[PDB]
Amino acid sequence: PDVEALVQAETIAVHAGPRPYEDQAVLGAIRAAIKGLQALSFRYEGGSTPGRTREVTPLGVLFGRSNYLVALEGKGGKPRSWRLDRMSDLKVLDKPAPPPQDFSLQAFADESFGIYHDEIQDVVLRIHKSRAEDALRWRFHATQQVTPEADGSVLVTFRAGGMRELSWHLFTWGDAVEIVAPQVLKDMMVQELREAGRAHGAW
Amino acid sequence: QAETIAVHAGPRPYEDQAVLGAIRAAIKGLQALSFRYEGGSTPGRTREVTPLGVLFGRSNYLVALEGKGGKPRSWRLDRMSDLKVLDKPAPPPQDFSLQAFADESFGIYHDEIQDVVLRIHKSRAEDALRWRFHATQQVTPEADGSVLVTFRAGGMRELSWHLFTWGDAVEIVAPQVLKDMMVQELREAGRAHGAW
Repeated sequence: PDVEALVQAETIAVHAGPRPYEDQAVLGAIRAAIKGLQALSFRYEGGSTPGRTREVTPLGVLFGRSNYLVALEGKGGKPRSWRLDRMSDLKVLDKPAPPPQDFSLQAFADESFGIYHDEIQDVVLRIHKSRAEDALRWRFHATQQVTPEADGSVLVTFRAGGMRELSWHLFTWGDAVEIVAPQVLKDMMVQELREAGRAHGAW
Repeated sequence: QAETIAVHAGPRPYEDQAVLGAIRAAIKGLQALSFRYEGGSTPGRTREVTPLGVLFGRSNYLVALEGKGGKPRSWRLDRMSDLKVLDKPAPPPQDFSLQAFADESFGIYHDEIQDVVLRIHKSRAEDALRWRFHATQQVTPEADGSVLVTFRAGGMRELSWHLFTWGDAVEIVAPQVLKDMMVQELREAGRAHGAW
């Protein structure tokens, strides 16, 4: 697999700065369930039925600042991401739960910057010349294409879901990023900026 | 494929997979690691270290110590090259913790250490209780259901970026430098994106 995932799974790498409290016992239960080809049950403090017990076929773990279990809930259910920081009362069931042989975990991981895989967006950004070199060493997405423009800017294009999380990241680029598309990313960014600007007394 | 781990999509630095592989092999084998280090005091010099772990973030770092009795410190992955796993013993210090290093003073950040005081609105208080802002943090319920979060840390720039992810649910009580930074970044990004 990706070495970036490997070193985090092995606790050789940590994400600096604020992040969820996460219990290594939860990861151990998931790994044991996957290794044994067994079903996994847990209490999920999220979604419509908070505190309810869910039984899933676990498929893998997505590693990042927050970690996610990818799993199918019930025959006919789709691959879905569950945040590890909302999972408790893990039980490795004494029941076989074979995964599909077509599913690509790393393909699934790249569909979205967030929890939901609903609408993939065609994202187009323009990074101003002052940050252009940084942009050339920056991994926005696995699918990205970077194009130098005539004035020293770089265009960055990629396809992904998860616009809220992406707009949080774009804040870190300051005034050096222009959002070219999609409109929903512009509107999300502007609404978040107005909310936070009012709250902090920026204007 | 039998793939059971993956990296969540998230914008992040380019990272040389070979470099992480060499660091991981050195750490698992309890072996020393050598590399050319760009910049710093002796640019381009070959350094030999006891490797300890990796930090992901705004930039990626090796955590490692140099020389007998050396103190753990950070090295930028993007200034490292010519990695070699050596056949010398390099066990970690008996008291070393990667997560503690991640939170320790001047481990990666260079600004002044601040007393951070935040108030988080009731609508996100449950989330704040399950959130690890810093190892030194204390969270205190207020009578109106909000929570107070206090901690002592550097890295105000990175912290202000993270606070943007809490929206209108976080009030910065202190330090003033964090307030000012937050406001300046909001005004700049707001003007750039057309929000005011």
